[PDB]
Amino acid sequence: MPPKFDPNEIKVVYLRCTGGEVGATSALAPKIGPLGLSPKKVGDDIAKATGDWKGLRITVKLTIQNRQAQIEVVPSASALIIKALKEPPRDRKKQKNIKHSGNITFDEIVNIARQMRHRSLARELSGTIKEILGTAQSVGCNVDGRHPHDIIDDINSGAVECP
Amino acid sequence: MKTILSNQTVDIPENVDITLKGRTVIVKGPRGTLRRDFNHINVELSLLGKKKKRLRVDKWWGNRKELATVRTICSHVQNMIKGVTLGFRYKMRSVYAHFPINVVIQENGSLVEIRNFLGEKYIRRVRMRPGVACSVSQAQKDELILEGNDIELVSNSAALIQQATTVKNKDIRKFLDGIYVSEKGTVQQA
Amino acid sequence: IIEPSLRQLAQKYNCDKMICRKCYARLHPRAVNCRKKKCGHTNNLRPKKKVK
Amino acid sequence: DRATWKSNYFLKIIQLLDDYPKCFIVGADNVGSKQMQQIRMSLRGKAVVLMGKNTMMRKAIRGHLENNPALEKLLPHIRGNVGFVFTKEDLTEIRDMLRANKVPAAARAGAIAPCEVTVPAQNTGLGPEKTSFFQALGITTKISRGTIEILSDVQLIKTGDKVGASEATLLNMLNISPFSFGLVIQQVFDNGSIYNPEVLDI
RNA sequence: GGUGGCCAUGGAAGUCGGAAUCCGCUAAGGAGUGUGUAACAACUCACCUGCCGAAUCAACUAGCCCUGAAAAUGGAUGGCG
Ligand SMILES: [Mg+2]
Ligand SMILES: [Zn+2]
Repeated sequence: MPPKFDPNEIKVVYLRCTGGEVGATSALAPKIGPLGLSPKKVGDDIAKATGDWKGLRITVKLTIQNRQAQIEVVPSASALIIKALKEPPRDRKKQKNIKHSGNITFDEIVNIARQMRHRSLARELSGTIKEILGTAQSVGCNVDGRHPHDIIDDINSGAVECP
Repeated sequence: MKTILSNQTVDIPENVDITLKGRTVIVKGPRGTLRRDFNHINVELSLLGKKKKRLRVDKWWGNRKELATVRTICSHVQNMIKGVTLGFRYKMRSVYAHFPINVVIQENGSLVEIRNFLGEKYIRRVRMRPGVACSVSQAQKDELILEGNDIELVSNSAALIQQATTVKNKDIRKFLDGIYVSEKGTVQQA
Repeated sequence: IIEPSLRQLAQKYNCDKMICRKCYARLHPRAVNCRKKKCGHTNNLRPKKKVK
Repeated sequence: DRATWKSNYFLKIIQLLDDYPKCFIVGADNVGSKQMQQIRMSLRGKAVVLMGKNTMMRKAIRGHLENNPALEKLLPHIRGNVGFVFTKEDLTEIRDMLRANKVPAAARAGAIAPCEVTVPAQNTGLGPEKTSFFQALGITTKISRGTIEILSDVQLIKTGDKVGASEATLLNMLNISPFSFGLVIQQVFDNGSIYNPEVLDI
């Protein structure tokens, strides 16, 4: 790239969200991926097969650019897995009761959730993330028979096992 | 409520010599001499500082609206010292879209001639106050420099040409044309 | 056409200004009261409309 | 806020003044809130950065504890954006050296300090002629094919002399990166000692 | 910063609007006062700092003067003032 349009091994990152099935209403990536040897249809329909098999509620999408290959990985976001930790999917078309249903209890699954938060939190050793991502709730609202209002205060697990 | 006393001291530097004729201060340093009466302001100007170090103004048994007059004399004097030690230098830049504003001075200053403002035929002439030396600058494209010692004489001459270049019957939000004061500075910086 | 810093100079003299809702007089941007005796130093102030 | 919380912060500074005898006075004139989120986690195993305000002139009230005399030499250094970094394991410089990361260049005009700045006689690489910054001062330059070169060399500005505006903007275009001792360190304290970053104390 | 947070996608990642809605770095940053931007950014404001050295700030309340306050033969605190 630097002086005169020299590619050299292309490995460039671009991120995207809002995954339906894929898209394809004469619309994909472009303004980034037309220039760069990527397509608008083939590299789009291949984004399906990897961002599929139960990915159909809004996702985050990193696509790694090799020469004309688009590596479509699904990097999990903090509140997208908690939407995926839901009572599993009613997808679209009836679901009609929109998105604030909310009782899924995620007891040790937030534990797994704050485990797979890769490098993002610059973290105290889970004594606080168990409350960071536990206070980012509008749907679930707690372990089987509680509220997240009273987990902020305590927490009696995981502190000395995560370091 | 009348306040019993308020005052303020001016720190006169070593270049200058201030000597007051009762209430009219006269200030002479390197560049020249300045003078300003204050026989409207009814204060006590003392020259307490020795060898020459303090112009101290009192007011005296005065109320709210005159105690304010204490510092405004104080500042009118430092501006006099800052004008006779360094000298004021107001810079103004010409701004336009299409028709280039065409400035040319005509005696030494004393006549700033402006052609082609907004394309207008009528050539605008602007006198300067006495002692103000207007001059077309260099090291910049569209830029005048107004120099001198009296802040009062220099900055109203600046306004005299800033107010001469005004548009009529237009949206001056769009037509941003004219010569505007861009930088109130000094001649020597020290 | 007109250089940026030069533009936002003249803007400083023609554009960023408060205006009396009472008597339409033009004031500087720090104004909380008006100048005029005719309106009565109103404080019903509002910015000058920025040209679109 | 700030009738009981103010009396709370007094208890957290008095604790780190007794518990940790090793004090590092850092200056953070330029910093970002995400920048410190990484410095605390790149030194989490070792150090504890404590940032305060004017109230850092409270070492008197820990010295008022009828106990500690030597805290009077910490008086003249609580001014101009000073915060402390107390650590337990710090043996010597060996940690203080590994903290100095990529931090100020940017060589503003009006500065003085570091040392005799040199520009080795190397090919610049800027565009064509672009010699107005060489010709205004005066250095023998030549146009080899395409880019500009300097076919001689001498020190531009020496120690203690001011750096003008034109000779500062040209050093930043050449990528030469002097004139800075910013977010690294100011003055160390270790058992009533007076360190001085004129080079022996590292 | 956790953060294209949630609703809303027509765009609201802090910001046409609303349910809200709290932690981490904490020094301090409101899941935001606004500028605006399709959205950002960029800027800014709360909040917190750096510099300075002691009084400052806000809401009310009343006295006097001003605004509100425009009519016709010239003009009337009785006049002068
Ligand atoms: Mg018209
Ligand atoms: Zn008005």
